[PDB]
Amino acid sequence: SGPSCKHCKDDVNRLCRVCACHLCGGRQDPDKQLMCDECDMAFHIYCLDPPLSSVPSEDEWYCPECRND
Amino acid sequence: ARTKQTARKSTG
Ligand SMILES: [Zn+2]
Ligand SMILES: [Zn+2]
Ligand SMILES: [Zn+2]
Repeated sequence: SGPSCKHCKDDVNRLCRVCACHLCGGRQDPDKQLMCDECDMAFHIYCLDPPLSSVPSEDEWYCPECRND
Repeated sequence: ARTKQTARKSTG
């Protein structure tokens, strides 16, 4: 098993798009950041002030675009 | 859901 980012691992301290929020790219709470498996990207689901009451672990979460497909 | 192996909160 290897780190999700092998290009900025040394610069993990710096912000990089490969391992950061897709839109803002900030890290307000990456632990609460969900990634879409079909698109493999992070979503503002956690960047928004209002947090989710519960986070699904067994059920993979898909971005609205996937469901709107 | 999927998360990154590296996170700001890391423990030994
Ligand atoms: Zn990175
Ligand atoms: Zn964001
Ligand atoms: Zn998606």
